[PDB]
Amino acid sequence: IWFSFREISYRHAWIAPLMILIAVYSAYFTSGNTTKTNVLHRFVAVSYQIGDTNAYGKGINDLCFVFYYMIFFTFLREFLMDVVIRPFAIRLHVTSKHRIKRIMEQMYAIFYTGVSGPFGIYCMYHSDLWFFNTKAMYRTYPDFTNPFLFKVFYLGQAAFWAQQACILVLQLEKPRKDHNELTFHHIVTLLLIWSSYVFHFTKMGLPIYITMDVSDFLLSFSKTLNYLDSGLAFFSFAIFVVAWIYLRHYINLKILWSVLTQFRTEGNYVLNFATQQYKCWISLPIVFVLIGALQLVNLYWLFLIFRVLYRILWR
Amino acid sequence: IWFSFREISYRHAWIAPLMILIAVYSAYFTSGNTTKTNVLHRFVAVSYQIGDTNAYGKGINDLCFVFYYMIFFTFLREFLMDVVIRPFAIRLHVTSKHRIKRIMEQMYAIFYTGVSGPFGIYCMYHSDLWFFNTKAMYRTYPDFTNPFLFKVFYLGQAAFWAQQACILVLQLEKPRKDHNELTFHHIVTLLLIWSSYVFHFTKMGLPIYITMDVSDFLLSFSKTLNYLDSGLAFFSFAIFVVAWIYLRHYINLKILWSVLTQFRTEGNYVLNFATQQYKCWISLPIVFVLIGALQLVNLYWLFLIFRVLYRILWR
Amino acid sequence: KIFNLFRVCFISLLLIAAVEYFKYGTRINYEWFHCTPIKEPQSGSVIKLWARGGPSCDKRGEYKTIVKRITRDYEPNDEHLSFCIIENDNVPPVHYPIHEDKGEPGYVAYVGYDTDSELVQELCADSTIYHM
Amino acid sequence: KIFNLFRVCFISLLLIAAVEYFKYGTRINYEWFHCTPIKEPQSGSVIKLWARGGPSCDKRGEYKTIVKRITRDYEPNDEHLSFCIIENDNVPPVHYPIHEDKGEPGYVAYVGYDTDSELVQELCADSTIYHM
Ligand SMILES: CCCCCCCCCCCCCCCCCCCCCCCCCC(=O)SCCNC(=O)CCNC(=O)[C@H](O)C(C)(C)COP(=O)(O)OP(=O)(O)OC[C@H]1O[C@@H](n2cnc3c(N)ncnc32)[C@H](O)[C@@H]1OP(=O)(O)O
Ligand SMILES: CCCCCCCCCCCCCCCCCCCCCCCCCC(=O)SCCNC(=O)CCNC(=O)[C@H](O)C(C)(C)COP(=O)(O)OP(=O)(O)OC[C@H]1O[C@@H](n2cnc3c(N)ncnc32)[C@H](O)[C@@H]1OP(=O)(O)O
Repeated sequence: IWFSFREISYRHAWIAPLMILIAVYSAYFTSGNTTKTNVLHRFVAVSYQIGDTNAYGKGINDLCFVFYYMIFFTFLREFLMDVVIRPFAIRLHVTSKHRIKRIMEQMYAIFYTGVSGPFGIYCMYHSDLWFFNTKAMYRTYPDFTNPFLFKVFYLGQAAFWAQQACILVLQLEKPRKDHNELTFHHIVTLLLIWSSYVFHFTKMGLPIYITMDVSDFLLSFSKTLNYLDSGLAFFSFAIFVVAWIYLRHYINLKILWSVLTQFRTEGNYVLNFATQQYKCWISLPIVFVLIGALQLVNLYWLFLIFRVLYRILWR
Repeated sequence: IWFSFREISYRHAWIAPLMILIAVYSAYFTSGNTTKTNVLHRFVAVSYQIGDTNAYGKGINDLCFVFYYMIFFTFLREFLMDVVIRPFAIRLHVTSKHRIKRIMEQMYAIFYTGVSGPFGIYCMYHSDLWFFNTKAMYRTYPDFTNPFLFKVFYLGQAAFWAQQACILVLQLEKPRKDHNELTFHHIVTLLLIWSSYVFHFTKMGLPIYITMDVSDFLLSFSKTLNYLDSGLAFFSFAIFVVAWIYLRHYINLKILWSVLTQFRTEGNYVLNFATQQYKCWISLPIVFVLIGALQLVNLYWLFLIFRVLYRILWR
Repeated sequence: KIFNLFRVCFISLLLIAAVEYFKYGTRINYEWFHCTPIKEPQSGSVIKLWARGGPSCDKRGEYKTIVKRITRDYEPNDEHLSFCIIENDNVPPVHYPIHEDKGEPGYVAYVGYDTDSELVQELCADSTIYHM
Repeated sequence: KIFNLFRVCFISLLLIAAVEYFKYGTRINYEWFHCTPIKEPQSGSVIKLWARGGPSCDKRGEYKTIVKRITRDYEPNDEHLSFCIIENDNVPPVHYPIHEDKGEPGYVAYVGYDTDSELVQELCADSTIYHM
C-alpha cells in the first residue's frame, strides 16, 4: 500500500496538512476539557483572554497560533485550489496553461479576499473607528489588549500572509513581470502586520487591511473575469479603478496625513518607556516611512494601472 | 623615482614597517613631553601605571600597545631575517632551498628565543615565584596589576605571537608535515596568553613561558646546527632531549597537579563576582582543560621526538 | 589569503570584547548570581523581601536585589506602592556563612501598595516609608 | 529552495525576538533613558545624588537611578560607604515639567564613606543611614 501512498500524496498536496490539523483538532476536542489549561488550546485558539471580559492580550501563544494557522492555510490552499478550483476551471472550457494556471491562482484570491474583505469591515463596524475615523486610532494609544474578533483578524492575517511569503520564498518557479514589486509588497505587508500588532498600533493596522482587501478583491475579480471570456469584465475595470482609487489613494493619503497631524495632537505624546507607550516624536518618522513605502508602491501600481487604462482603451 | 620605489620595496619588506615605526617614534620623542597625556604614549609604552609605584593595571591601551608591537615585530622579522640572516646563511656555503629557507626560519627562532628565554627567567627571578614555586602563583590570586617588566613581557609576547599567528593565516605558502599540530600550538598559545593576562592568572602564565622558551630555543638550535654540517649537533640533541623532558614534562605535570591541588586549598576560593576573583570550582575545569591541552600536544611532540630518537640512532 | 586574515582578526576581536563584557557585565550586576530573593507574602498585597546567598551576598547585594524586586514586581502606574527597607545592624557587611544555615538577613523590606497602606505602615514600626 | 526558506524563517524569528527584547529590556530599566543622575560633590568623598528628567522620571525612576549610582560608583570592599535617601514629600509621584525648569527633585541622596561618616551623619538630619 505504501508507495501507492507516496504517489497518491504526491498528486494531492493537501493530505499531509489535513492529517496534521485533523489530528490536532480531534485530540483537542476529544480530551473533554477545552479550557485554557491544555496545550492544544495554546495552538488552536486565541489565548490571553483578560479575566472574563472580551479583551485579549499579547504573548508567545500568539506565535503558536500563527504557526498552527500557517499549517491550516496551507492545507486550505491546496485543498481549495486543487479540489474546487481546478475542477471548475476545467469545467469552464477555457483550456491552456498560462491562462489556466494563472486563472487558478486568481481564483483563490478572490475566495480569500471575499472572506477577509468582509471580515475586516465587519470588525471595524463594531468599533469606534467607523469608516476610517482617524481621531480613534490614537485616542487611546497604548492598546495592550484588543478584542476577540479583532485579535483573531489580526493573527488570522499574519497567519495568512506569512505563509504566502514563505511560499514565494520557498521558490515555487516562475515570477516574471512582477515578483519584484510584489516582493516589496510581501515584505512590507508582513512588517506592518508584525509591527503594528506588537507595538500596539493595531487600530492603525485595521483600516489598511480594509483598503487592501476591498481593492484587491475587485482586482482579482477583474483579472479572472478577463482571463475567461470577457462580456463585461470591463465593467469590473471601471469598478476596480474606482475602488482602487478611492481606497488606496485617498484612503491612505488621509491616513498618512493623520499620522503627521494627529499622531501629534492626539492621545499621549510623551515617550514614557515604563508605560510602554511609544507614540512620540521618534516613532512618527518610522510610522510615516512605513505608510509612505506603502503609498509609493501603490502609486507604482497606479502607474501600471493608468498606463493600462489609456493603453488598452487606446490601442 | 616611483616604480623603482615599488620594486625596491617589493624586494625588501621591512621598509614600510620601518617607516611607520620610525615616524611614530620620532613624533613621540620630538613632541617634547613624553608623559602619559599624549596619544603616541598610549601606543609606544605600557600604560596604566598605578600612582607612582611600580604596578600597572589593565585596559584598552594594552590592545593599542599590542597592535603597535605587531607592527614592530613584523619589521623585525623581515629586517633581521633578510638582512642578517639571509647574508650569514649565504656566507655559510650550505647552499640550496629546502635547507636554506628552513635554516633561515630557524635562525630567527633562536634569536628571538634567546631574547625571550632570558627575559622571562629574569622576570621570574625578581619575584616570589622562584623556580616555579606554585605556592605563589595563587597565594594572591586576583592580581589586578602586575609589574612593569612583567607586564611588558606579557604583552611583548602577545605582540609576538599574535603576529605569527596572523602570518600563518595570512597564508604564506607551504606547511606540510606539521601545520596541523603547529596550528594547535598557535591557537593555544594565544588563548593562554589572552586568557591568563585578562582573568588575572598572569603568575600562572609566567612559568609556562619559561618552559616553552627554554625548550624551543634548544630545539631550534639543534635544528639549525643539523641543517648545517653537524660535527656535534648531536650533543645539542641530548641537551634538547633533557631540556625538553624536564621542562615541558615535569615542569607542567607539576603545574597541572598544582592546579587541582592548590587551586583549591590556596588563596580565596569563593566565587565573589563583585571582587572579580574567579578562582572557584567552575574555573578549575577550564584551567585544567587548557593546560591539559598543552600537555597533550607536548606528549604528541614527545612521541615525535622519541620516535626520532630510537629511529635515527637505530637506522 | 588576506580575506581569511581579516576575518580571523575580527572574530578574535569580537571575542576579546565579548569576554570583556562578561567581566564588566557580571561585575556590575552580581546581585543575581549570588543572591536569591526570597519573598514571604503577608496578608494582602504586602510581601516581605530579603535575600539569601553565600558570603558574596553582602549588604550591598541584598539592598540591590531588594530594590530590583520592589521596583520590578510592582507597577506604580496602576497604583502606588509604599515600602520600607529595614536594616539589621547586629551584622557585619559580609555575614552569610557559605554553607546552608545562613542566619539573619542584612536587609528586610516590607513592600506594599496603597489600598493596604495601613498594614505596611504598621509593619514598618519606625523606619521611614518610601512612596513611589 | 528549502534552504533559503529555513534561513529566512530564522532571521525573521530572530528579529521577532530582538524586538521583543527591546520592549522588555527598555521597560524594565527605563531609569536611564529618561532620568539623568546629577551629583553635587560635597566637601570630601560625600556627593549628593538626585535625578533630572521629563514627566517619565517618576519617584520610582529617581529611586532606581540613585540606587544604581550609589551601588555602582562606590566600592564597599575597599571601604565601606554609608548613605541616606531623603524623600521630598510635597511632591506627587509624577512631577517633572516636561520643559526645562524642572523644580525640586523627588529623591535626594547623600552618599559617603567611612572616613568622613560624620559628615554624612550630619547632612542626613534625621533620616535613617544605610550601611553597605
Ligand atoms: C522610540 C520608540 C520606538 C517605537 C517604534 C514604533 C514603531 C512603530 C511601528 C508602527 C507601524 C504602524 C502600523 C501600520 C501598518 C498596517 C499593516 C499593513 C498591513 C498590509 C496588508 C495589505 C493588504 C493585503 C494584500 C493583498 O491583497 S495581495 C497584494 C496587493 N497587490 C495587488 O493586488 C497588485 C496590484 N497590481 C495591479 O494593479 C496590476 O499591476 C495592474 C496591472 C494594474 C492590473 O491591471 P489588470 O488588473 O492587469 O486588469 P486587466 O485584467 O488587465 O483588465 C483589462 C483588459 O482589458 C483588455 N482589452 C480589452 N480590449 C482590448 C483591446 N481592444 N485592445 C487591447 N486590450 C484590450 C486588456 O487585455 C486588459 O488587460 P491586459 O491584457 O492589458 O493585462
Ligand atoms: C566562572 C568564572 C569564569 C572564569 C573562567 C576562568 C578562565 C580562566 C582561564 C585561565 C587560563 C590559565 C592560564 C595558563 C596559560 C599560560 C599561557 C601559555 C603561553 C604559551 C606560550 C608557549 C611558548 C612559546 C612557543 C614557541 O617557542 S614555538 C612552538 C613550540 N613548538 C615546537 O617547538 C615544536 C616541537 N617539535 C618537535 O619537537 C619536533 O617535532 C621534533 C621532530 C621532535 C624535532 O626533532 P628535531 O628537533 O627534528 O631534531 P633533529 O634536528 O631532527 O636532529 C637529529 C638528526 O640526527 C640526524 N642523523 C644523524 N645520523 C643519522 C643517521 N646515521 N641515520 C639517520 N639519521 C641520522 C637525523 O637526520 C636527525 O634529524 P631528522 O633528519 O631525522 O629530522
